[PDB]
Amino acid sequence: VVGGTEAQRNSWPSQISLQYRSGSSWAHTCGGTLIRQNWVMTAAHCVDRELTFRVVVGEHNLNQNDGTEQYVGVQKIVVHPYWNTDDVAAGYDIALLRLAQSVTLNSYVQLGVLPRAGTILANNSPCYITGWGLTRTNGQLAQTLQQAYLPTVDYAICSSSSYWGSTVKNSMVCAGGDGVRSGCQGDSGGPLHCLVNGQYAVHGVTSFVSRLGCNVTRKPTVFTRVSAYISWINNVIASN
Ligand SMILES: [Cl-]
Repeated sequence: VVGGTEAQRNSWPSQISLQYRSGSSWAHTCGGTLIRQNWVMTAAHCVDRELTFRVVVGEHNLNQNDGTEQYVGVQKIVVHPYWNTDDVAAGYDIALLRLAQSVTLNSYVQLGVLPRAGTILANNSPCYITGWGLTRTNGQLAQTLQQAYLPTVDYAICSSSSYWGSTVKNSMVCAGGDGVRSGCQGDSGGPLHCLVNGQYAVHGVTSFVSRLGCNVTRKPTVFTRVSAYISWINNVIASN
């Protein structure tokens, strides 16, 4: 997250840190949202590669005991079938991870509430992107979970030539684009909490940013629109 601030430890309990280990050490690579005690929603491009992944719930400081963390292995990766590796423009950047065992719910580990099927917000709707991603374009991951205010930018505007053009699809949600606040590498897969009638809900799954930089004026951060995949989500969970 670029242009954000350290979030209060327990403000976003469904946020998880998706980590992989190819070598001798675990490394945070993406974000994710806990949707079931044994299911985490993330972005397909975060898990269509590496071989070993683990999710950390109740996490805050990646480099220090917050004493509330729970580590668990990912048993199965269910990437959306229409997803095309290395192709965020086409969309379908979503995947469900089945955890090795269920995490224990508490104040710091709660399920994320998803918006009802087909729900889309009015332009400039308040949202908050959260994650441990780069705090500066080409920078480094954040040690403490960050949050940045990113109002939605509706499709009519986001798909306009000066913004994202045809690159954005209606199955995606755009937020931010003021040139100061944005998601950045490492936030991918994490949630975009957007107010729906006054209460937050995980409306997006961080998917991509401009190649010219994370914070780019008129280049809002793009996320997979959760409400476009409710049935898909329910189908996966009903397929084991
Ligand atoms: Cl990324």
